[PDB]
Amino acid sequence: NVLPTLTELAAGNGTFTGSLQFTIVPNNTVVQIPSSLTKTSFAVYTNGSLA
Amino acid sequence: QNTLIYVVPNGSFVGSNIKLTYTTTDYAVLHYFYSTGQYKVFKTVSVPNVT
Repeated sequence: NVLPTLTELAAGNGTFTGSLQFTIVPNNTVVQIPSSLTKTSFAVYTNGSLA
Repeated sequence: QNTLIYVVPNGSFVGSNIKLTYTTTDYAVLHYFYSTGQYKVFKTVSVPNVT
């Protein structure tokens, strides 16, 4: 269990607290913007991946 | 004889609270329920977040 164990804050309360971190790891996804509307093409690698 | 009084300054009024921890006055009760976590009992009384 790499997930942290949510520890209750009080006896018979119902609130459990832990920790959750997030980051962005870039990935590859080609998006083509034609030159018919911008006079210059754009090959865009998108956001990435949420981790 | 049975009254407890908690007084807090102006800045500590929001969420001022008392936690009561009752422990057995018995050696056997401490020894036999250390693993179960039910040899001391704790509860809390706090100033409610009121509208």
